[PDB]
Amino acid sequence: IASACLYIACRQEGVPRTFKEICAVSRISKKEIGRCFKLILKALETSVDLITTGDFMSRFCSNLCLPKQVQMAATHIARKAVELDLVPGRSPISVAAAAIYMASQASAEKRTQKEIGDIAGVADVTIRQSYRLIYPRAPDLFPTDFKFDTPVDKLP
Amino acid sequence: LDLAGPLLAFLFRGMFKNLLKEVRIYAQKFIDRGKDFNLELAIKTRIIS
Amino acid sequence: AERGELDLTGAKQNTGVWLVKVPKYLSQQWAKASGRGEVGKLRIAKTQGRTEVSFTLNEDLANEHPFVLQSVGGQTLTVFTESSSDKLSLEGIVVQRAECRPAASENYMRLKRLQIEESSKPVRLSQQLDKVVTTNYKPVANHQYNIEYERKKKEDGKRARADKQHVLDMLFSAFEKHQYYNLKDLVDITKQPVVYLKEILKEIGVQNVKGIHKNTWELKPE
DNA sequence: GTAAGTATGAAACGTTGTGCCTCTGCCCCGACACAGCCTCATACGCCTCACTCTTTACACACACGG
DNA sequence: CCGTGTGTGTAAAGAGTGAGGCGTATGAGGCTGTGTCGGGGCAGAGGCACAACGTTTCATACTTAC
Repeated sequence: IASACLYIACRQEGVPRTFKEICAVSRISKKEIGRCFKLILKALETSVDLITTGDFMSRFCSNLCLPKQVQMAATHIARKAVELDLVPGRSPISVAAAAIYMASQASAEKRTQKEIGDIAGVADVTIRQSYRLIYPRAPDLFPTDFKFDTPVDKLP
Repeated sequence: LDLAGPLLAFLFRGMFKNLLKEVRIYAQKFIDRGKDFNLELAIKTRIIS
Repeated sequence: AERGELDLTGAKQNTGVWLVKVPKYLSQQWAKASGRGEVGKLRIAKTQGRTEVSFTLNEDLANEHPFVLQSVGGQTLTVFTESSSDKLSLEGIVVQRAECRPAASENYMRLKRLQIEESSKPVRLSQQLDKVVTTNYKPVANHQYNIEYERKKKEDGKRARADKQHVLDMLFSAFEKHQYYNLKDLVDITKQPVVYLKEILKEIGVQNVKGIHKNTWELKPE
Protein backbone atom coordinates (compact mmCIF):
# COMPACT_ATOMS: atom_id res chain seq x y z
CA ILE A 1 0.00 0.00 0.00
CA ALA A 2 2.85 2.38 0.81
CA SER A 3 4.53 1.68 -2.53
CA ALA A 4 1.25 2.23 -4.39
CA CYS A 5 0.67 5.51 -2.53
CA LEU A 6 4.20 6.68 -3.36
CA TYR A 7 3.67 5.86 -7.03
CA ILE A 8 0.33 7.68 -7.01
CA ALA A 9 1.87 10.77 -5.40
CA CYS A 10 4.79 10.83 -7.84
CA ARG A 11 2.35 10.52 -10.75
CA GLN A 12 0.08 13.25 -9.36
CA GLU A 13 2.72 15.90 -8.65
CA GLY A 14 3.88 15.76 -12.29
CA VAL A 15 7.16 13.84 -11.92
CA PRO A 16 5.89 10.29 -12.55
CA ARG A 17 8.17 7.32 -12.04
CA THR A 18 7.88 3.83 -13.52
CA PHE A 19 6.65 0.75 -11.69
CA LYS A 20 10.15 -0.69 -12.11
CA GLU A 21 11.60 2.40 -10.38
CA ILE A 22 9.37 1.75 -7.35
CA CYS A 23 9.93 -2.01 -7.34
CA ALA A 24 13.69 -1.40 -7.30
CA VAL A 25 13.10 0.62 -4.11
CA SER A 26 10.28 -1.35 -2.48
CA ARG A 27 10.51 -4.93 -1.22
CA ILE A 28 7.67 -6.21 -3.44
CA SER A 29 7.46 -7.00 -7.15
CA LYS A 30 5.87 -4.84 -9.83
CA LYS A 31 2.75 -7.02 -9.98
CA GLU A 32 1.69 -6.23 -6.42
CA ILE A 33 2.59 -2.56 -6.88
CA GLY A 34 0.28 -2.34 -9.89
CA ARG A 35 -2.49 -4.30 -8.18
CA CYS A 36 -2.41 -2.00 -5.15
CA PHE A 37 -2.22 1.06 -7.41
CA LYS A 38 -5.42 -0.01 -9.18
CA LEU A 39 -7.09 -0.93 -5.88
CA ILE A 40 -6.25 2.46 -4.35
CA LEU A 41 -7.46 4.34 -7.42
CA LYS A 42 -10.71 2.37 -7.21
CA ALA A 43 -11.24 2.85 -3.47
CA LEU A 44 -10.22 6.52 -3.24
CA GLU A 45 -12.50 7.32 -6.21
CA THR A 46 -9.72 9.50 -7.63
CA SER A 47 -7.89 9.48 -10.95
CA VAL A 48 -4.44 10.34 -12.29
CA ASP A 49 -3.56 12.00 -15.59
CA LEU A 50 -2.09 9.64 -18.17
CA ILE A 51 1.71 9.67 -18.29
CA THR A 52 3.35 11.30 -21.31
CA THR A 53 6.67 10.41 -22.89
CA GLY A 54 8.10 13.81 -21.91
CA ASP A 55 7.71 13.15 -18.19
CA PHE A 56 10.47 10.52 -18.07
CA MET A 57 12.83 12.49 -20.33
CA SER A 58 14.53 14.71 -17.75
CA ARG A 59 15.20 11.98 -15.18
CA PHE A 60 16.33 9.41 -17.75
CA CYS A 61 18.74 11.87 -19.38
CA SER A 62 19.98 13.16 -16.01
CA ASN A 63 20.80 9.66 -14.77
CA LEU A 64 22.77 9.33 -17.99
CA CYS A 65 25.56 11.83 -18.63
CA LEU A 66 23.88 13.17 -21.78
CA PRO A 67 24.07 16.97 -22.19
CA LYS A 68 21.01 19.20 -22.09
CA GLN A 69 21.04 19.56 -25.89
CA VAL A 70 20.72 15.79 -26.32
CA GLN A 71 17.95 15.79 -23.70
CA MET A 72 15.94 18.39 -25.62
CA ALA A 73 16.60 16.54 -28.88
CA ALA A 74 15.32 13.27 -27.42
CA THR A 75 12.26 14.97 -25.93
CA HIS A 76 11.39 16.52 -29.29
CA ILE A 77 11.96 13.23 -31.12
CA ALA A 78 9.69 11.35 -28.73
CA ARG A 79 6.96 14.00 -28.79
CA LYS A 80 6.93 14.13 -32.59
CA ALA A 81 6.98 10.33 -32.84
CA VAL A 82 3.96 9.99 -30.57
CA GLU A 83 2.20 12.77 -32.50
CA LEU A 84 2.94 11.01 -35.80
CA ASP A 85 1.58 7.69 -34.44
CA LEU A 86 4.84 5.91 -35.29
CA VAL A 87 4.52 3.93 -32.03
CA PRO A 88 0.84 2.90 -31.70
CA GLY A 89 -0.10 1.30 -28.39
CA ARG A 90 3.46 1.03 -27.06
CA SER A 91 4.42 2.05 -23.55
CA PRO A 92 5.77 5.63 -23.34
CA ILE A 93 8.87 4.36 -21.54
CA SER A 94 9.97 2.26 -24.52
CA VAL A 95 9.46 5.24 -26.84
CA ALA A 96 11.51 7.41 -24.47
CA ALA A 97 14.28 4.80 -24.45
CA ALA A 98 14.32 4.63 -28.25
CA ALA A 99 14.44 8.42 -28.53
CA ILE A 100 17.27 8.58 -25.99
CA TYR A 101 19.17 5.90 -27.92
CA MET A 102 18.85 7.66 -31.27
CA ALA A 103 19.72 11.03 -29.74
CA SER A 104 22.83 9.57 -28.07
CA GLN A 105 23.96 7.71 -31.19
CA ALA A 106 23.51 10.82 -33.34
CA SER A 107 25.13 13.11 -30.75
CA ALA A 108 28.78 13.21 -29.67
CA GLU A 109 28.11 11.16 -26.52
CA LYS A 110 27.03 7.66 -27.56
CA ARG A 111 25.15 5.13 -25.42
CA THR A 112 24.47 1.48 -26.14
CA GLN A 113 21.08 -0.18 -25.73
CA LYS A 114 22.20 -1.90 -22.51
CA GLU A 115 22.78 1.27 -20.48
CA ILE A 116 19.54 2.85 -21.69
CA GLY A 117 17.64 -0.31 -20.81
CA ASP A 118 19.12 -0.37 -17.31
CA ILE A 119 18.38 3.32 -16.72
CA ALA A 120 14.82 3.22 -18.09
CA GLY A 121 14.20 -0.39 -17.01
CA VAL A 122 13.34 -1.50 -20.56
CA ALA A 123 14.60 -4.72 -22.11
CA ASP A 124 16.93 -4.15 -25.05
CA VAL A 125 14.56 -6.22 -27.20
CA THR A 126 11.76 -3.76 -26.46
CA ILE A 127 14.15 -0.90 -27.25
CA ARG A 128 14.91 -2.45 -30.64
CA GLN A 129 11.22 -3.06 -31.34
CA SER A 130 10.30 0.54 -30.53
CA TYR A 131 13.36 1.83 -32.43
CA ARG A 132 12.64 0.01 -35.69
CA LEU A 133 9.18 1.60 -35.92
CA ILE A 134 10.70 5.11 -35.81
CA TYR A 135 13.93 4.10 -37.58
CA PRO A 136 12.98 5.29 -41.11
CA ARG A 137 11.67 8.63 -39.77
CA ALA A 138 14.82 9.60 -37.86
CA PRO A 139 15.61 13.01 -39.46
CA ASP A 140 12.20 14.71 -39.44
CA LEU A 141 11.90 13.90 -35.72
CA PHE A 142 15.17 15.65 -34.88
CA PRO A 143 15.15 19.38 -34.06
CA THR A 144 15.80 21.54 -37.10
CA ASP A 145 18.66 23.37 -35.34
CA PHE A 146 20.64 20.41 -34.00
CA LYS A 147 24.44 20.18 -33.97
CA PHE A 148 26.19 16.81 -33.99
CA ASP A 149 29.46 15.12 -34.91
CA THR A 150 28.00 11.77 -36.02
CA PRO A 151 25.56 12.41 -38.89
CA VAL A 152 21.88 11.84 -38.26
CA ASP A 153 21.92 10.68 -41.90
CA LYS A 154 23.65 7.43 -40.84
CA LEU A 155 22.84 5.43 -37.71
CA PRO A 156 22.83 1.76 -36.60
CA LEU B 1 38.38 21.21 21.84
CA ASP B 2 35.76 19.17 19.97
CA LEU B 3 35.45 20.90 16.61
CA ALA B 4 32.89 20.17 13.89
CA GLY B 5 34.67 17.04 12.72
CA PRO B 6 35.02 15.17 16.01
CA LEU B 7 31.55 16.34 17.02
CA LEU B 8 30.15 15.01 13.74
CA ALA B 9 32.14 11.78 14.08
CA PHE B 10 30.50 11.32 17.48
CA LEU B 11 27.06 11.45 15.86
CA PHE B 12 27.94 9.30 12.85
CA ARG B 13 28.91 6.22 14.86
CA GLY B 14 25.70 6.35 16.87
CA MET B 15 23.72 6.83 13.66
CA PHE B 16 25.77 4.24 11.77
CA LYS B 17 25.26 1.71 14.57
CA ASN B 18 21.52 2.27 14.24
CA LEU B 19 21.85 1.74 10.49
CA LEU B 20 23.71 -1.54 11.01
CA LYS B 21 21.27 -2.56 13.73
CA GLU B 22 18.35 -1.75 11.44
CA VAL B 23 19.65 -3.89 8.57
CA ARG B 24 20.25 -6.72 11.04
CA ILE B 25 16.63 -6.52 12.19
CA TYR B 26 15.31 -6.25 8.63
CA ALA B 27 17.43 -9.16 7.40
CA GLN B 28 16.58 -11.34 10.41
CA LYS B 29 12.86 -11.10 9.60
CA PHE B 30 13.40 -12.30 6.03
CA ILE B 31 16.02 -14.93 6.88
CA ASP B 32 13.72 -16.43 9.52
CA ARG B 33 10.89 -16.31 6.96
CA GLY B 34 13.17 -18.40 4.72
CA LYS B 35 13.52 -15.86 1.89
CA ASP B 36 16.67 -13.93 1.05
CA PHE B 37 16.60 -10.18 1.69
CA ASN B 38 17.20 -7.19 -0.57
CA LEU B 39 20.12 -5.11 0.68
CA GLU B 40 18.83 -1.86 -0.82
CA LEU B 41 15.52 -2.25 1.01
CA ALA B 42 17.22 -3.21 4.29
CA ILE B 43 19.01 0.15 4.59
CA LYS B 44 17.04 2.99 6.20
CA THR B 45 18.54 6.11 4.65
CA ARG B 46 16.67 8.51 6.94
CA ILE B 47 18.73 7.35 9.95
CA ILE B 48 21.90 9.19 8.92
CA SER B 49 20.25 12.00 6.95
CA ALA C 1 60.90 -39.13 28.86
CA GLU C 2 57.51 -38.09 27.47
CA ARG C 3 55.96 -35.89 24.79
CA GLY C 4 55.86 -32.88 27.11
CA GLU C 5 59.43 -33.35 28.34
CA LEU C 6 61.82 -30.49 27.58
CA ASP C 7 65.30 -31.31 26.26
CA LEU C 8 67.27 -29.14 28.69
CA THR C 9 70.63 -30.33 27.35
CA GLY C 10 71.41 -26.88 25.96
CA ALA C 11 71.12 -25.42 29.46
CA LYS C 12 73.55 -28.04 30.80
CA GLN C 13 76.21 -27.05 28.25
CA ASN C 14 75.69 -23.37 29.20
CA THR C 15 75.69 -22.43 25.52
CA GLY C 16 75.70 -18.66 24.97
CA VAL C 17 73.73 -16.81 22.31
CA TRP C 18 73.31 -13.16 21.33
CA LEU C 19 69.97 -11.36 20.97
CA VAL C 20 69.99 -8.74 18.21
CA LYS C 21 67.36 -6.14 17.33
CA VAL C 22 67.44 -5.22 13.64
CA PRO C 23 65.14 -3.09 11.43
CA LYS C 24 62.68 -4.51 8.90
CA TYR C 25 64.51 -3.39 5.76
CA LEU C 26 67.58 -5.44 6.70
CA SER C 27 65.37 -8.47 7.36
CA GLN C 28 63.19 -7.66 4.34
CA GLN C 29 66.23 -7.89 2.06
CA TRP C 30 67.07 -11.22 3.68
CA ALA C 31 63.45 -12.32 3.19
CA LYS C 32 63.78 -11.43 -0.50
CA ALA C 33 65.98 -14.41 -1.38
CA SER C 34 66.13 -16.09 2.05
CA GLY C 35 67.59 -19.23 0.47
CA ARG C 36 71.09 -18.35 -0.73
CA GLY C 37 72.68 -19.21 2.62
CA GLU C 38 74.47 -15.86 2.89
CA VAL C 39 73.34 -12.34 3.76
CA GLY C 40 76.46 -10.64 5.16
CA LYS C 41 79.38 -10.84 7.55
CA LEU C 42 79.42 -9.86 11.23
CA ARG C 43 82.67 -8.11 12.19
CA ILE C 44 83.68 -7.56 15.82
CA ALA C 45 86.68 -5.38 16.70
CA LYS C 46 88.17 -5.31 20.20
CA THR C 47 90.74 -2.92 21.67
CA GLN C 48 92.67 -2.76 24.94
CA GLY C 49 89.69 -1.41 26.88
CA ARG C 50 86.86 -1.07 24.36
CA THR C 51 84.87 -3.41 22.12
CA GLU C 52 82.83 -2.43 19.06
CA VAL C 53 80.42 -4.51 16.97
CA SER C 54 79.48 -3.68 13.38
CA PHE C 55 77.74 -5.45 10.50
CA THR C 56 78.27 -5.05 6.75
CA LEU C 57 75.52 -5.56 4.18
CA ASN C 58 76.24 -7.92 1.29
CA GLU C 59 76.94 -6.18 -2.01
CA ASP C 60 74.54 -8.44 -3.91
CA LEU C 61 71.91 -7.96 -1.19
CA ALA C 62 72.11 -4.17 -1.50
CA ASN C 63 71.42 -4.29 -5.24
CA GLU C 64 77.45 0.12 7.53
CA HIS C 65 75.33 -1.27 10.39
CA PRO C 66 76.96 -0.42 13.73
CA PHE C 67 75.89 -2.56 16.68
CA VAL C 68 75.40 -1.33 20.25
CA LEU C 69 75.51 -3.82 23.12
CA GLN C 70 73.11 -3.72 26.07
CA SER C 71 73.28 -4.96 29.65
CA VAL C 72 71.69 -8.36 30.27
CA GLY C 73 71.98 -8.45 34.06
CA GLY C 74 68.56 -6.87 34.58
CA GLN C 75 66.74 -9.79 32.94
CA THR C 76 67.62 -13.43 32.30
CA LEU C 77 66.70 -14.68 28.82
CA THR C 78 66.63 -18.21 27.42
CA VAL C 79 65.99 -19.53 23.91
CA PHE C 80 63.91 -22.65 23.26
CA THR C 81 62.50 -24.29 20.14
CA GLU C 82 59.52 -26.56 19.47
CA SER C 83 60.17 -29.37 16.99
CA SER C 84 57.52 -30.26 14.43
CA SER C 85 57.75 -33.82 15.80
CA ASP C 86 56.57 -32.58 19.24
CA LYS C 87 60.05 -32.51 20.82
CA LEU C 88 60.78 -29.26 22.65
CA SER C 89 64.41 -28.34 23.31
CA LEU C 90 66.35 -25.43 24.81
CA GLU C 91 68.85 -23.93 22.38
CA GLY C 92 70.73 -21.98 25.03
CA ILE C 93 70.82 -18.95 27.30
CA VAL C 94 71.17 -15.37 26.08
CA VAL C 95 74.47 -13.84 27.22
CA GLN C 96 74.38 -10.46 25.45
CA ARG C 97 71.88 -8.14 23.77
CA ALA C 98 72.66 -5.90 20.80
CA GLU C 99 70.79 -3.39 18.65
CA CYS C 100 71.30 -2.29 15.04
CA ARG C 101 71.21 1.36 13.98
CA PRO C 102 71.41 3.06 10.56
CA ALA C 103 74.70 4.61 9.49
CA ALA C 104 72.92 7.34 7.51
CA SER C 105 70.68 9.91 9.19
CA GLU C 106 69.20 12.20 6.52
CA ASN C 107 68.47 10.00 3.50
CA TYR C 108 67.58 7.10 5.82
CA MET C 109 64.36 8.89 6.77
CA ARG C 110 63.49 8.91 3.06
CA LEU C 111 63.33 5.11 3.08
CA LYS C 112 61.24 5.24 6.26
CA ARG C 113 58.89 7.76 4.65
CA LEU C 114 58.35 5.37 1.73
CA GLN C 115 57.53 2.58 4.19
CA ILE C 116 55.06 4.83 6.02
CA GLU C 117 53.51 5.79 2.69
CA GLU C 118 53.57 2.14 1.59
CA SER C 119 51.82 1.07 4.79
CA SER C 120 49.30 3.85 4.08
CA LYS C 121 48.03 2.13 0.91
CA PRO C 122 45.42 0.04 2.82
CA VAL C 123 44.30 3.25 4.58
CA ARG C 124 41.09 3.92 2.68
CA LEU C 125 39.77 7.47 2.41
CA SER C 126 36.41 8.82 1.27
CA GLN C 127 36.30 9.61 -2.45
CA GLN C 128 34.59 12.65 -3.93
CA LEU C 129 32.15 11.63 -6.66
CA ASP C 130 31.56 14.02 -9.56
CA LYS C 131 28.11 12.70 -10.52
CA VAL C 132 25.41 11.58 -8.10
CA VAL C 133 24.85 7.83 -8.23
CA THR C 134 21.81 6.87 -10.30
CA THR C 135 22.15 3.06 -10.27
CA ASN C 136 20.78 2.57 -6.80
CA TYR C 137 17.27 1.12 -7.28
CA LYS C 138 17.88 0.73 -11.05
CA PRO C 139 14.45 -0.26 -12.50
CA VAL C 140 13.68 -4.04 -12.32
CA ALA C 141 10.32 -5.88 -12.71
CA ASN C 142 11.04 -8.61 -10.10
CA HIS C 143 13.61 -9.00 -7.27
CA GLN C 144 15.81 -12.08 -7.93
CA TYR C 145 14.86 -13.44 -4.46
CA ASN C 146 11.15 -12.62 -5.11
CA ILE C 147 10.96 -14.68 -8.37
CA GLU C 148 12.95 -17.52 -6.69
CA TYR C 149 10.57 -17.53 -3.66
CA GLU C 150 7.47 -17.52 -5.93
CA ARG C 151 8.91 -20.46 -7.96
CA LYS C 152 9.80 -22.35 -4.72
CA LYS C 153 6.29 -21.78 -3.24
CA LYS C 154 4.66 -23.01 -6.51
CA GLU C 155 7.05 -26.04 -6.56
CA ASP C 156 6.69 -27.36 -2.99
CA GLY C 157 2.94 -26.71 -3.04
CA LYS C 158 0.44 -26.73 -0.22
CA ARG C 159 0.28 -29.61 2.23
CA ALA C 160 -2.46 -32.13 1.50
CA ARG C 161 -4.92 -33.82 3.86
CA ALA C 162 -3.63 -37.35 4.36
CA ASP C 163 -5.87 -40.11 5.64
CA LYS C 164 -6.38 -40.20 9.40
CA GLN C 165 -4.88 -43.68 9.76
CA HIS C 166 -1.59 -42.71 8.13
CA VAL C 167 -1.39 -39.45 10.08
CA LEU C 168 -2.17 -41.28 13.32
CA ASP C 169 0.51 -43.89 12.64
CA MET C 170 3.14 -41.22 12.02
CA LEU C 171 2.17 -39.35 15.19
CA PHE C 172 2.35 -42.48 17.36
CA SER C 173 5.62 -43.60 15.75
CA ALA C 174 7.25 -40.24 16.46
CA PHE C 175 5.95 -40.25 20.04
CA GLU C 176 8.64 -42.77 20.99
CA LYS C 177 11.43 -40.33 20.12
CA HIS C 178 10.33 -37.72 22.67
CA GLN C 179 7.67 -37.43 25.36
CA TYR C 180 6.25 -34.07 24.24
CA TYR C 181 6.13 -32.11 20.98
CA ASN C 182 5.42 -28.53 20.02
CA LEU C 183 2.51 -27.94 17.66
CA LYS C 184 4.71 -26.06 15.18
CA ASP C 185 7.47 -28.68 15.31
CA LEU C 186 4.95 -31.53 15.11
CA VAL C 187 3.51 -30.03 11.92
CA ASP C 188 6.89 -30.28 10.18
CA ILE C 189 7.29 -33.94 11.17
CA THR C 190 3.76 -34.92 10.15
CA LYS C 191 3.59 -32.46 7.22
CA GLN C 192 -0.17 -31.96 7.52
CA PRO C 193 -2.46 -28.91 7.62
CA VAL C 194 -2.46 -27.15 10.98
CA VAL C 195 -6.26 -27.18 11.28
CA TYR C 196 -6.48 -30.81 10.17
CA LEU C 197 -3.57 -31.82 12.41
CA LYS C 198 -5.10 -30.01 15.40
CA GLU C 199 -8.41 -31.83 14.92
CA ILE C 200 -6.63 -35.19 14.83
CA LEU C 201 -4.51 -34.25 17.84
CA LYS C 202 -7.58 -33.07 19.76
CA GLU C 203 -9.38 -36.34 19.03
CA ILE C 204 -6.75 -38.29 21.01
CA GLY C 205 -4.06 -35.95 22.31
CA VAL C 206 -4.32 -33.25 24.96
CA GLN C 207 -2.31 -30.19 25.99
CA ASN C 208 -0.74 -29.90 29.44
CA VAL C 209 0.12 -26.57 31.06
CA LYS C 210 3.85 -26.47 31.81
CA GLY C 211 5.23 -23.80 34.10
CA ILE C 212 8.70 -23.74 32.54
CA HIS C 213 8.06 -22.47 28.99
CA LYS C 214 4.33 -22.68 28.18
CA ASN C 215 1.43 -25.07 27.67
CA THR C 216 2.42 -27.64 25.04
CA TRP C 217 0.71 -30.63 23.46
CA GLU C 218 1.33 -34.10 24.88
CA LEU C 219 1.06 -37.01 22.45
CA LYS C 220 -0.17 -39.38 25.17
CA PRO C 221 -4.01 -39.33 25.08
CA GLU C 222 -4.15 -40.10 28.81
C1' DG D 1 25.02 -7.74 92.67
C1' DT D 2 25.58 -9.51 88.93
C1' DA D 3 22.97 -13.34 85.81
C1' DA D 4 20.05 -14.68 82.48
C1' DG D 5 17.40 -12.81 79.71
C1' DT D 6 14.57 -7.83 78.17
C1' DA D 7 14.41 -4.19 75.26
C1' DT D 8 16.24 -1.34 71.43
C1' DG D 9 18.16 0.58 67.26
C1' DA D 10 20.94 -0.53 63.36
C1' DA D 11 21.90 -3.76 58.91
C1' DA D 12 20.59 -7.43 55.19
C1' DC D 13 18.87 -10.74 52.09
C1' DG D 14 14.70 -12.62 50.08
C1' DT D 15 9.85 -13.71 48.80
C1' DT D 16 6.13 -12.18 46.92
C1' DG D 17 5.25 -8.30 43.76
C1' DT D 18 5.67 -5.95 39.54
C1' DG D 19 6.46 -5.60 35.15
C1' DC D 20 8.13 -7.04 30.61
C1' DC D 21 8.42 -8.98 26.79
C1' DT D 22 7.32 -13.01 23.90
C1' DC D 23 5.06 -16.14 21.84
C1' DT D 24 0.49 -18.61 20.59
C1' DG D 25 -3.10 -19.38 18.34
C1' DC D 26 -6.58 -17.46 15.50
C1' DC D 27 -9.33 -15.40 12.43
C1' DC D 28 -8.71 -13.48 7.92
C1' DC D 29 -7.59 -13.47 4.00
C1' DG D 30 -5.16 -13.84 -1.21
C1' DA D 31 -3.93 -16.93 -4.50
C1' DC D 32 -3.69 -20.99 -6.54
C1' DA D 33 -7.06 -23.85 -11.94
C1' DC D 34 -8.60 -22.32 -15.78
C1' DA D 35 -11.82 -20.17 -20.34
C1' DG D 36 -11.92 -17.41 -24.18
C1' DC D 37 -9.41 -13.07 -27.05
C1' DC D 38 -5.99 -9.38 -26.82
C1' DT D 39 -2.03 -6.72 -27.19
C1' DC D 40 2.06 -5.48 -25.41
C1' DA D 41 5.93 -6.60 -22.48
C1' DT D 42 9.45 -9.97 -20.61
C1' DA D 43 12.31 -14.22 -20.69
C1' DC D 44 14.59 -18.06 -22.64
C1' DG D 45 17.06 -20.64 -25.73
C1' DC D 46 19.55 -22.12 -29.65
C1' DC D 47 21.95 -22.12 -33.61
C1' DT D 48 24.52 -19.30 -36.65
C1' DC D 49 28.34 -16.07 -36.72
C1' DA D 50 32.82 -14.11 -35.17
C1' DC D 51 37.27 -14.43 -34.19
C1' DT D 52 41.64 -15.32 -32.23
C1' DC D 53 45.47 -17.35 -30.55
C1' DT D 54 47.70 -21.27 -31.64
C1' DT D 55 49.09 -24.67 -33.93
C1' DT D 56 48.65 -27.54 -38.68
C1' DA D 57 49.77 -28.78 -42.93
C1' DC D 58 52.62 -28.42 -47.11
C1' DA D 59 55.05 -26.55 -51.19
C1' DC D 60 59.43 -24.49 -51.41
C1' DA D 61 63.99 -22.72 -50.00
C1' DC D 62 68.54 -22.61 -48.34
C1' DA D 63 72.39 -24.34 -46.82
C1' DC D 64 75.24 -28.59 -45.43
C1' DG D 65 78.15 -32.29 -45.44
C1' DG D 66 80.64 -36.16 -46.91
C1' DC E 1 76.23 -33.46 -56.23
C1' DC E 2 72.84 -35.90 -54.32
C1' DG E 3 72.02 -37.13 -50.62
C1' DT E 4 70.54 -34.49 -45.73
C1' DG E 5 69.27 -31.01 -42.14
C1' DT E 6 66.64 -27.36 -40.88
C1' DG E 7 63.36 -22.64 -41.70
C1' DT E 8 59.31 -20.07 -43.61
C1' DG E 9 54.12 -18.31 -45.65
C1' DT E 10 49.83 -18.44 -45.15
C1' DA E 11 45.61 -19.66 -45.17
C1' DA E 12 43.70 -24.26 -43.04
C1' DA E 13 41.95 -26.71 -39.05
C1' DG E 14 41.52 -26.85 -33.96
C1' DA E 15 39.65 -25.54 -30.12
C1' DG E 16 37.88 -21.79 -27.20
C1' DT E 17 34.99 -18.86 -25.80
C1' DG E 18 31.56 -15.44 -26.92
C1' DA E 19 27.84 -12.91 -29.05
C1' DG E 20 23.57 -11.73 -31.32
C1' DG E 21 19.24 -12.11 -33.34
C1' DC E 22 15.01 -14.50 -33.56
C1' DG E 23 11.36 -17.26 -32.44
C1' DT E 24 8.80 -19.48 -29.14
C1' DA E 25 7.06 -19.26 -24.53
C1' DT E 26 5.32 -16.52 -20.68
C1' DG E 27 2.74 -12.89 -18.30
C1' DA E 28 -0.38 -9.62 -16.90
C1' DG E 29 -4.75 -8.05 -16.99
C1' DG E 30 -10.78 -8.15 -16.75
C1' DC E 31 -14.01 -12.05 -15.19
C1' DT E 32 -16.09 -15.56 -12.55
C1' DG E 33 -16.16 -19.37 -9.79
C1' DT E 34 -15.10 -22.92 -6.32
C1' DG E 35 -12.06 -26.16 -2.19
C1' DT E 36 -8.27 -25.12 0.73
C1' DC E 37 -4.31 -23.58 3.20
C1' DG E 38 -0.04 -20.82 4.57
C1' DG E 39 0.98 -15.82 5.77
C1' DG E 40 2.31 -11.40 8.00
C1' DG E 41 1.41 -8.60 10.95
C1' DC E 42 -2.12 -9.37 15.38
C1' DA E 43 -5.77 -9.70 20.48
C1' DG E 44 -4.81 -12.48 24.20
C1' DA E 45 -2.01 -15.90 27.60
C1' DG E 46 2.30 -17.05 30.26
C1' DG E 47 6.42 -17.09 32.70
C1' DC E 48 10.64 -14.95 34.12
C1' DA E 49 14.36 -10.43 35.76
C1' DC E 50 14.24 -6.89 38.65
C1' DA E 51 12.17 -4.99 42.89
C1' DA E 52 10.24 -3.34 47.40
C1' DC E 53 9.12 -3.57 51.67
C1' DG E 54 9.97 -6.92 55.35
C1' DT E 55 11.12 -10.56 58.52
C1' DT E 56 14.82 -11.77 60.87
C1' DT E 57 19.28 -10.74 62.99
C1' DC E 58 22.77 -8.72 65.92
C1' DA E 59 25.20 -6.62 69.08
C1' DT E 60 24.58 -3.43 72.73
C1' DA E 61 23.35 -1.65 76.25
C1' DC E 62 19.82 -2.58 79.90
C1' DT E 63 15.24 -5.48 81.99
C1' DT E 64 13.61 -8.34 85.08
C1' DA E 65 13.90 -11.26 88.22
C1' DC E 66 16.54 -14.13 91.49
